[PDB]
Amino acid sequence: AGGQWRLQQGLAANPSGYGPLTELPDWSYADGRPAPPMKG
Amino acid sequence: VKCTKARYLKKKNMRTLWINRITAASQEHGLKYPALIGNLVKCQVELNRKVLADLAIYEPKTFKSLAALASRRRHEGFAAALGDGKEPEGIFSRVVQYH
Amino acid sequence: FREVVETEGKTTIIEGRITATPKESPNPPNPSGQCPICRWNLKHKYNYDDVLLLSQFIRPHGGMLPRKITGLCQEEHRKIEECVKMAHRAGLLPNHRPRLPQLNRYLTRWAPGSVKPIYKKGPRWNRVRMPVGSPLLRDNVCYSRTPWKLYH
Amino acid sequence: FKNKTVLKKRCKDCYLVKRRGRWYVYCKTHPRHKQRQM
Amino acid sequence: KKLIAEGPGETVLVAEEEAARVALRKLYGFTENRRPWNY
Amino acid sequence: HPWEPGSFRVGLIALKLGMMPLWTKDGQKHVVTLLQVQDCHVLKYTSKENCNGKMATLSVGGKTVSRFRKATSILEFYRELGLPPKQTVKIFNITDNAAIKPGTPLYAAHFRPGQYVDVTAKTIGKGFQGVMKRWGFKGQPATHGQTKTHRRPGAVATGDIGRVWPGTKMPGKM
Amino acid sequence: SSFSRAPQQWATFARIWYLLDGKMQPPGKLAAMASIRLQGLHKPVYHALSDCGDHVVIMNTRHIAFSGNKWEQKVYSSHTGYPGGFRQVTAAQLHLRDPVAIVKLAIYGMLPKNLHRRTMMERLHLFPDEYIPEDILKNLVEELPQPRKIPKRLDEYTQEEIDAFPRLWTPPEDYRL
Amino acid sequence: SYLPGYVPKTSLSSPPWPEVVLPDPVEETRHHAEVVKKVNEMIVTGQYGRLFAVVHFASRQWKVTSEDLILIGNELDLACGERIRLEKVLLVGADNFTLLGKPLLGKDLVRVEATVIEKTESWPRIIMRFRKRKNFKKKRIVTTPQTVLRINSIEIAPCL
Amino acid sequence: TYSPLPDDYNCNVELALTSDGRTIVCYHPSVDIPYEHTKPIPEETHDQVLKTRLEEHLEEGPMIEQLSKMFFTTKHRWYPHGRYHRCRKNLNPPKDR
Ligand SMILES: [Mg+2]
Ligand SMILES: [Mg+2]
Ligand SMILES: [Mg+2]
Ligand SMILES: [Zn+2]
Repeated sequence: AGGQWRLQQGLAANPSGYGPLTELPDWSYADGRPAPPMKG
Repeated sequence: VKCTKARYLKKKNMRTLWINRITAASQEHGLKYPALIGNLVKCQVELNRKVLADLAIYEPKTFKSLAALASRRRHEGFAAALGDGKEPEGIFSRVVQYH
Repeated sequence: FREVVETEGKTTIIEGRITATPKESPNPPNPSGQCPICRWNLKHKYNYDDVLLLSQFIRPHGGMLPRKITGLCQEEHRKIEECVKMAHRAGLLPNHRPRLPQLNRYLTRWAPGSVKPIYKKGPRWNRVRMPVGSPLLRDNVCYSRTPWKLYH
Repeated sequence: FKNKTVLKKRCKDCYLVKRRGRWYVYCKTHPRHKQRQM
Repeated sequence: KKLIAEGPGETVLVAEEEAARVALRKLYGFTENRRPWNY
Repeated sequence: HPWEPGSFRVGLIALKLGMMPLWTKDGQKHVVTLLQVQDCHVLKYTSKENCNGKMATLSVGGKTVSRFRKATSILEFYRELGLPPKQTVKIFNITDNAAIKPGTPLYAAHFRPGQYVDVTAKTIGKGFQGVMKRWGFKGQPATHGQTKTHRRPGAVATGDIGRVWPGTKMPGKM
Repeated sequence: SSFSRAPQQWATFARIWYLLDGKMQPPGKLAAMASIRLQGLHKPVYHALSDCGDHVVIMNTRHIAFSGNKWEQKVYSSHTGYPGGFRQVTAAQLHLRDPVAIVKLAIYGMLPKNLHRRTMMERLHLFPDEYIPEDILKNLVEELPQPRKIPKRLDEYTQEEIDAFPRLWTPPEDYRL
Repeated sequence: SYLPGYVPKTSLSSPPWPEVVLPDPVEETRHHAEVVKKVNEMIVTGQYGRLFAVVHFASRQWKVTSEDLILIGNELDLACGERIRLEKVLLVGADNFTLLGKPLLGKDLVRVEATVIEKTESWPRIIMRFRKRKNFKKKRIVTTPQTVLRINSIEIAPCL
Repeated sequence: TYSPLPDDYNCNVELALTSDGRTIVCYHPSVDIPYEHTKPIPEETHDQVLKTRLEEHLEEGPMIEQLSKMFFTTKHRWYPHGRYHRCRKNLNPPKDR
């Protein structure tokens, strides 16, 4: 849904493609340490 | 083979009953599923159908708030259809630019 | 308008008398319009239910008025005559029941008695679908996205 | 009486009308001119 | 002219006793929507 | 109340004794059945509202029989009514104006000559019988090599149908 | 929430008695809404296995209207089962013989073809007239609105509406009418 | 007297839906400010109770609270008993209010903490492929790894 | 004054935005059920009448159709099943929460 809208706005048609919804890290240590990158 | 082939059917059936629950909840709040999802996407909320259904079930107040948001976005879209430019864009129709 | 009466022992008197002639409103919204629909912006924005203007183009018995006197387009005249047939068939005009010595119904193009029943409906690709409304009102503005479905 | 797809007025007295869902042609002077629409 | 609790029930007696239970929970602070336990 | 147009009258039950002849003024013969009426009491009345039918209904009994070979509820009904048992209890549709009190005997004088009537009753039990004498089929001939096929029904239905139409005439209890 | 387990489950999976008036409304639309509510799509806890249906009541089924000449050309057809038992009847004759059967068959077609169809159809209730038995007009909850609007008659249009609506043209005086 | 575009009242002379008008943007900004102010003040006072939050994790969304379990169909490379902070959250909701992002919320506003409880191989799933009258029959067994977490606590920041 | 939805049946809802406009907030206090939209609630000579003991038992068809009409369902589900299904039924099923 909304793929063409996202395209004309400048975002990925599928939000899983790129952007902060997928590129950010999905887990880090509670002490504030950065987790290693995901293979994806 | 049926155990294998039933997996994607499970996927589809659950998606269908999620969307049906959501359509019902919206229609009893006064909205329709297509406009609801379009408005939410335009307002930048990526809530998939399963959590939308769980929200509509367990916390109807929050689902009602989401429906209100979607309706206001519909009305902003109608004002924009009247005048695309030459006007102040909708407050919720505004988007965030990332880089 | 004029009212005629034919009335005495062995003698009879026929007489026609003028009557009160109503008039239109003094502010036509759209000048340079030869038909009333164009003078008032009513070309594609009327139906059977909005009978207020239909009551203007009918006789007390329920008869249609002539184009030569009413001053309408041919297309609009046939539009309103079909629409008035629809209204009568729905029964919205009880006072105009013509002259003398059961079922609810609406949106009926043709007459009820004339139509024969379809004892068989064909397959999907050549089905005998049921008519509704008329192609005449097809041009009417449709606020909905889907168009008017005239044949069920 | 006879049924024709296309109708034709044989004489001026023949008059064509639309009755009970179909086109008819009636002539009282020449009844044999009566003509149904198929 | 002010509500404290409502209760569903098969019968009116069950409904009113359940409403009493709800009000008691609300007053004692053991509502299901209470602050979780801090560790 | 007196008779009115369209009204009806309660029927009754009788016992068939047999047949005998009758002769007319013209010398013509007419066979005629005798119908005997022993007790023929009324049993029950209903309202057309209670019944929810097109017309009110009464109940009439037939023959008095042993009070021993019945059910306890039926015997209670017959006692609280006051009359003995009746092996048959039939129903008669009737207008409301013709309401009759229970416990009233129905004698044969309800009818008169020069009158027409209808009669319903159970048929003679022939049991499980053949298609021919049940329905009236011709059957099959006897000679010309008919191999154990004389009184059979023959065919039943077509081949494409692959089944048998309900309501078909075959042997059964007659 | 702060509710008890069994009472909460009961209140969630409870049934409801809805009412709708079919006077001058289309059987198709009213039966469609009734059917969705019978199988229970309207509630967000819908599942086929969970019998979460609701009881429905239609009112004034006799006073329904079709769109078009359907009263004449629509044919309800049924085979009794015997040879020549193929019967066809217009909606008009079928309404005269049984004013409820139209809406009944409509919902029977709208509904899914599961064994729950009969259960839902007996949940549903129908009455051709403005009259209802005591218990089944007592144990109601809500009357949902109608699908379509009723166009008004000239005897119904008040005078102020008429004189506000402008007259369109001036007739010549010399006309019999 | 009548505007040219004027039209009498009929069935479809105007749309079927009711006419609507949006409020003034200045008054609306004032309203936004008032609502945000009161919400921040109330959550600082500590009126709320439980907190349910949505989280994007393992390529999919979940609704979670504190003291609740969650399963994921992959291996994280985390020793059991260890704690982690979940970053992505679509919204957070309490009994009287909710906060949802565009798309997601800020890092400083929330802090979702989850502990690892269990690492397992999934129960044996079977993959059989069969085609008809071509002796095409094949099977395989898979035991996907799966990790169990428990959401231990959620707290929000007054920052807003 | 402009409202998106009628705030009279579940909760009085309002939306709002941060100053930067990156997060939305909703304030949705539930509704208080008015008092006005409510309803109010509802052998002598001798003993042993308190027994009030009446025993009626029907046979299969009548009782099943009676209780089916009373629960608004069909007669089919009421008929018993066979030992096959009775023993295949799991007796101690899992339960959650
Ligand atoms: Mg022979
Ligand atoms: Mg041989
Ligand atoms: Mg032989
Ligand atoms: Zn001729």
